[PDB]
Amino acid sequence: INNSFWQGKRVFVTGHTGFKGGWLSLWLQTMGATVKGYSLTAPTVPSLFETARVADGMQSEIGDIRDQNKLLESIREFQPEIVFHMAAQPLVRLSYSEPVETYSTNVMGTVYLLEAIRHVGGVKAVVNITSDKCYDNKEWIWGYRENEAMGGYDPYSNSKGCAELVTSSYRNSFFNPANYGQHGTAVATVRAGNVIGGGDWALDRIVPDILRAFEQSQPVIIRNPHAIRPWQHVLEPLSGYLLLAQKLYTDGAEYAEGWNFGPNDADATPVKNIVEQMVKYWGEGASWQLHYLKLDCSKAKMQLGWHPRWNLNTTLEYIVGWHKNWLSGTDMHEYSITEINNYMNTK
Amino acid sequence: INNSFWQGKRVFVTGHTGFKGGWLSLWLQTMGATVKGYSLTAPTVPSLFETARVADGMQSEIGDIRDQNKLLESIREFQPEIVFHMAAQPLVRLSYSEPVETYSTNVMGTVYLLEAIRHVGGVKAVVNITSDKCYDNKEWIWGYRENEAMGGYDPYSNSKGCAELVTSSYRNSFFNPANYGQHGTAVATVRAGNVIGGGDWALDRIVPDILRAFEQSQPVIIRNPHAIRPWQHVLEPLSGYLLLAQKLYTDGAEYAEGWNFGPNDADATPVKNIVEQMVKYWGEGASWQHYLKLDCSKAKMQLGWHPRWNLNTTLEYIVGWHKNWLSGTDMHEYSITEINNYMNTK
Amino acid sequence: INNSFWQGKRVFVTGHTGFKGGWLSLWLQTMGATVKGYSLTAPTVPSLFETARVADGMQSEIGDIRDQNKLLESIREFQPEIVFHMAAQPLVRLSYSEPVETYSTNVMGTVYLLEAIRHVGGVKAVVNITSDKCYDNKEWIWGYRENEAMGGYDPYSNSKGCAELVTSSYRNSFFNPANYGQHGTAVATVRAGNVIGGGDWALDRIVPDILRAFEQSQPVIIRNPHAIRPWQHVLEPLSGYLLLAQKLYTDGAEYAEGWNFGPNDADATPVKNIVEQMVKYWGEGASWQLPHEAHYLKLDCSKAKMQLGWHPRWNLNTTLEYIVGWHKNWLSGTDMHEYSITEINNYMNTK
Amino acid sequence: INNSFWQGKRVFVTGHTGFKGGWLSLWLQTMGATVKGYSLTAPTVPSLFETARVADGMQSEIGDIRDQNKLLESIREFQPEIVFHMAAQPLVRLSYSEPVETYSTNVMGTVYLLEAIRHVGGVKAVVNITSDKCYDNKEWIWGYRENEAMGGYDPYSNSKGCAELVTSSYRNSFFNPANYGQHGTAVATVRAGNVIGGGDWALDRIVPDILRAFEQSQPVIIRNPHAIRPWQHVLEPLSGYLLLAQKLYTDGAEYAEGWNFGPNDADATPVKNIVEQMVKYWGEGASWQLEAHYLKLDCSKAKMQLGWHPRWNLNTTLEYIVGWHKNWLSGTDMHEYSITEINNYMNTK
Ligand SMILES: NC(=O)c1ccc[n+]([C@@H]2O[C@H](COP(=O)([O-])OP(=O)(O)OC[C@H]3O[C@@H](n4cnc5c(N)ncnc54)[C@H](O)[C@@H]3O)[C@@H](O)[C@H]2O)c1
Ligand SMILES: NC(=O)c1ccc[n+]([C@@H]2O[C@H](COP(=O)([O-])OP(=O)(O)OC[C@H]3O[C@@H](n4cnc5c(N)ncnc54)[C@H](O)[C@@H]3O)[C@@H](O)[C@H]2O)c1
Ligand SMILES: NC(=O)c1ccc[n+]([C@@H]2O[C@H](COP(=O)([O-])OP(=O)(O)OC[C@H]3O[C@@H](n4cnc5c(N)ncnc54)[C@H](O)[C@@H]3O)[C@@H](O)[C@H]2O)c1
Ligand SMILES: NC(=O)c1ccc[n+]([C@@H]2O[C@H](COP(=O)([O-])OP(=O)(O)OC[C@H]3O[C@@H](n4cnc5c(N)ncnc54)[C@H](O)[C@@H]3O)[C@@H](O)[C@H]2O)c1
Repeated sequence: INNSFWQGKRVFVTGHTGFKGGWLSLWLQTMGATVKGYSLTAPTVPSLFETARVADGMQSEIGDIRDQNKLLESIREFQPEIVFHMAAQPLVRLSYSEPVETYSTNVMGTVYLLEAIRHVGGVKAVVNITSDKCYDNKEWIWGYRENEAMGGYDPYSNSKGCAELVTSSYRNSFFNPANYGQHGTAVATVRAGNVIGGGDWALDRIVPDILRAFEQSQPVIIRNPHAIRPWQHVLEPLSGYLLLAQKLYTDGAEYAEGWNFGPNDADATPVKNIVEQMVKYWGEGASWQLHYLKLDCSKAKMQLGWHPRWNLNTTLEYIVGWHKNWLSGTDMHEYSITEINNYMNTK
Repeated sequence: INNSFWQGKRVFVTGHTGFKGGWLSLWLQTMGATVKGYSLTAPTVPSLFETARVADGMQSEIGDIRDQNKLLESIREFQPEIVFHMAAQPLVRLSYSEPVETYSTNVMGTVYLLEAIRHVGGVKAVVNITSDKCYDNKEWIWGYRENEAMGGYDPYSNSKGCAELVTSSYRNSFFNPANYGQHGTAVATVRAGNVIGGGDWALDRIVPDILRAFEQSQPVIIRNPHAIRPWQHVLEPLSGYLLLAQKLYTDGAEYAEGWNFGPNDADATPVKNIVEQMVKYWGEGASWQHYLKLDCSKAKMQLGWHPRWNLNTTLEYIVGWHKNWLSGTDMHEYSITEINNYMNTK
Repeated sequence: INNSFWQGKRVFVTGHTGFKGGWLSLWLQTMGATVKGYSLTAPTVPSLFETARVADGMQSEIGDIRDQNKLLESIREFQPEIVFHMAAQPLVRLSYSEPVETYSTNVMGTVYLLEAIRHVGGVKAVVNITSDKCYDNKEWIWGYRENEAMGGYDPYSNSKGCAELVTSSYRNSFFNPANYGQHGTAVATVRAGNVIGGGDWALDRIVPDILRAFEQSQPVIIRNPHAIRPWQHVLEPLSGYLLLAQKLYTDGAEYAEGWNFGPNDADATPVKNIVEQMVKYWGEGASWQLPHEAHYLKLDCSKAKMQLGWHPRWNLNTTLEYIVGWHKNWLSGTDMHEYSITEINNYMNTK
Repeated sequence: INNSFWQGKRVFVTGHTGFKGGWLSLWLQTMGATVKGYSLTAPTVPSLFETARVADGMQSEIGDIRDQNKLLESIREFQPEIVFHMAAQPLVRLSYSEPVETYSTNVMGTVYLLEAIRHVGGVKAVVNITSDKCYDNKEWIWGYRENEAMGGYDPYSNSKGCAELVTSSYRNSFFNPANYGQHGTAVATVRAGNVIGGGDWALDRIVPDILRAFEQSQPVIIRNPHAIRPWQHVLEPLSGYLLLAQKLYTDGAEYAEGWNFGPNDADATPVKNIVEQMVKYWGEGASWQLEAHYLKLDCSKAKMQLGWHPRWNLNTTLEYIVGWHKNWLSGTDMHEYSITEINNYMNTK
């Protein structure tokens, strides 16, 4: 991550009012980038957006990505050189009760974003965040490789598989490598999941639910204790997104493809483990009661020189620290900035 | 194809004002089905819709499939037991010019249709027409199998790949074969391409262009003489769609998957040959100056489906249909007889 | 198939005393090629080898392909420009009772043949006959494509999958396309199955057994009347082998890969129908008396069609008519050497 | 790995005179197994076989696995319950000049072994060592999964792909999990590569050559400083082989398939760093002079179904390599030293 590269860059971020978007926006701000965000009002209360004062250091616009023209104008007005598309209906459970809204937001929203970029021009790098769930689920023990089939069982997962197809076609049709000397836009998709960190209040997700139980000194009710997942601190995939954006900007079409970001497998553990480790780090008032989808990230490692930095223990520790600070009244804007620095200064 | 099965069935057809939709609607009408169509105004002039008087024997509604509520009510008002979704922005060329409209129409339109079916209830069989182009193109000599990856280069092809994904998720989430005893809806997708026949006036389409030249007693100049495409008369895939619909209705979820329909590879012919045959079929006033394919073993083995007309026969009927159109023949009755001739084959 | 091309070509054929090998040898002879065969004594009595006088118009050597040096010498002595490797333990049933012999014959036999070719030099085209059974069986309704995985359940099928691997490695290591300008050898494998025709006296094979029944005016007993197999007249895949050989010779490494040869699936006919058609072609003295399979092994032959311009010539009915004809002429005492030559001519002249 | 399980077990090991075979034989001996080996004379001088006195505590037979009858009689005489097939022509380079012998040894040798087992009867577990190179090489960045295509460019790699096919057919035809209740034989294949450790004197091998230079106090000349290979101490895959053998014996056909064993990719290190660490570990007298992918395996199956996992990172492994070699040079009893190394491994985590 080259701080000097980000200084002064005009970066447009959809979904800046969310969990991942907030951390990314804060990170970009600390590196001196000129950032503009486009999202609906923060999805939860509390929210990282408000607690870490994400809006104060950037141009923040509230809008629906399904509003094709409003989005077009937002990008035209800003003239970004780099775009991170993170806005989406991210909940599986909810996708079952609101499938239409999930497809319109995740598929058409992506179409409208790419169309805006196509017409506005000048965008050098586009990083479209889809999901680790975009892959046709084979229900096997192996991590998915980027060249495998897109799909998805539930509307959310499937809409992300569709978003991947959309990005592929837009790239081939309007941002083709052979014509890169003309349009100059390098478009890529990034696939990652099981993101955890301080500031995520999407309760239905395990970690946020755990932290809420702990704060109330009430036992957290674990659904599937034996469920194994590849947990990773939110800054891990984000570091990959930033690294990729840099390569897309400076090197070009060579990196305009799909990319997996995830933790080392030897790190993955069952939810039972996560909770137990967290209980220890938290201390008093912490208790509980009662194959797997993963990605092969050899491509990011071999072609981007990417690698995670924090093991699960370090990650869970930072989580407890962040949440306890928030509860204690600490300035979470500065605290979050320091967390980014700690990550950045970890080698 | 049980002529008796279709009698009285309430069939809803999106895209009934188009080429394939018109032939399907006419076919359903001749078999005694109660048909309702939902489409935008016929895409061309002339059109099979008007020339073959498709609307006469059915309920015809003009509406946009992107209008979620209008579609919902149209289906609720009709209470169909069988649905054929054929409405879509079908042009590759146009998709490069209007990518957004292509995705909204082909992807969201399919989403709105399935959502309507989900809420209205009572639908027993759903046949969603996607495209032979829904497959991620490996650009090889082999015909694609139904279990291979979805994708698509251009917005049109890609939107069809997306439509396949959408249908798969809706089926798994809301019309799961495991819960068939509850919802009773068998949902499938059908993949076919290179459809030709009398009554198609889409521009830039090879066959229609050849006829456009003939009717103008002007020589047609071909640009790709060696190009091979698995051409098939429009009634060939439609017969497969009807056969599948019957199976979905009577047998159920066992057939709720994706299905390829296409001609036998041995029937594969280059355009130069196609032009020659057509010139010979037309007569005076006619002159001139790997490839994507599908493996249809599944339709054959599980549906007992199989093509009926070789390319020659198809080209002959194409010329017959068109020359008759120019001659002032009643194309509604002529088209009905064509369907009967097809049904009689074998 | 260019008859002119074969005139004077030195062709070495292993398995010339067998069913497919005999028809191929006879075909090569009629086109003026100088042929030498290397096989064990004909596998059955009667045999096409003896009934059609296969040896009379060629050099016929009896030897085991598992005898590395004897095979090397037989080849070095002959200096062939074209080689067709058809010798193998071809029975699945037997492979269960003699797995070791199956592997030694099909795998090491192929290794010894390729090694001999490597050292003798001068060979321009090598066509190694493996089997339609070389593919890892996915138990599905689709025809296999040449780029799919090799394997095999039983020792025979598996040994053929191994023969494919062996040929691939020998080509990559010693007959690499990148070095064609030096060695000049174009090596390929051909995959085909369900071959039928006059002159096959293998045991427990439906067509031959049907003829044996007709032969003794005994009703032919049928077990699974619904059984389907992509049957093809022996000359169909052989025409493909010859076409490929010519291309390997004249064009080179461009064709040094694996190739599928089979009939059109539209030709797929169950056994009951087959028996019925043969009963009709046979006439007086023919009759017949009585688990289902969801799928049957088949091949996708788009590659041969597109890249070689290959195409089958006879539907099953036509083929069955020729089968019955060949048999009764044999039974009547007809000169089967000349009869078989005419059959080859009829095939070449078809269309 | 259950020491009590191995006590008294009759284990037959082909290739016991080699590098991997010697360590495995020593390991089996320390756990109380009754071991018999069948190999050609040790391939090198020096050899682990002689230096670590591998033959002392076992029945050692010298024979060619291409001698179908001799191998048959060797197995019949011993009546093993567990068999580890490690004998093979393991060199890629040699396979180019001797392809026939490579195929005869690796393919027919495997056929003869399985045929012997088929007829002798009583064998409960068979672990056939093939190679990480049995996979059709796509030349990509991803680790191969057990369900992917067999193949191989060179005769050695290809012969291992063939050995996999042979084992699959023999299992399906004669040791089918469907009638395990009859034959009682659970047959599996194990795929692993880039094995390093004390006692390997194979020629033209990076680690052994580094030690050859160090032992002569001469700089080692490095020609491929950036080359990366999933190096692993010899005891790592062997622990997997032993664990699998136990499961095949006790649980049965459920484990009669192919299995990958390798190090974690996060452990991937280029030869330059390897030479550096080794120079540091050796000390006085050690010195050196100066593609976008590499063949690797996905070992999720071994992890998930066998509960297997690597125990030593590369650094720990290199330290033990240097230690083993320096002790050998110092006149240390390498039989006891090697036994202790096995114990150290068993004690890890
Ligand atoms: N957190 C994870 O574990 C995980 C796993 C896979 C994928 N993702 C993806 O990462 C992105 C960020 O997810 P997150 O965890 O921060 O979720 P989040 O809910 O905290 O953030 C989602 C953002 O999307 C915006 N948004 C949603 N619908 C919108 C619409 N119609 N118009 C405009 N903005 C809209 C929201 O306002 C919000 O800022 C999403 O694309 C999500 O699918 C997250
Ligand atoms: N004809 C072919 O060769 C071929 C090949 C592949 C796929 N298809 C598919 O078959 C179907 C029929 O194609 P066709 O050749 O008859 O084309 P067509 O253009 O003649 O018919 C298209 C129909 O779609 C309807 N439609 C389009 N957009 C609509 C919208 N927004 N709202 C409502 N109705 C709308 C039109 O009114 C028309 O009736 C399409 O789904 C097409 O993608 C056809
Ligand atoms: N006929 C089919 O339907 C079919 C299907 C797949 C593959 N094949 C393959 O085609 C080839 C020809 O089969 P076929 O039907 O003519 O069978 P066949 O039994 O009539 O001919 C086999 C030939 O192999 C020779 N042979 C066998 N073992 C030998 C050995 N050790 N040394 C030397 N020669 C030996 C025999 O002498 C004989 O000439 C074989 O490779 C067979 O596996 C045939
Ligand atoms: N060491 C590695 O990195 C690696 C990588 C892949 C595969 N392997 C496989 O692991 C096994 C052990 O290899 P290794 O490193 O110990 O090699 P090695 O050369 O040290 O041992 C090979 C053993 O094979 C025996 N052998 C060879 N040919 C024989 C024959 N014809 N008859 C009887 N015995 C014969 C030798 O006598 C020796 O004991 C082999 O199967 C090899 O292919 C090793």
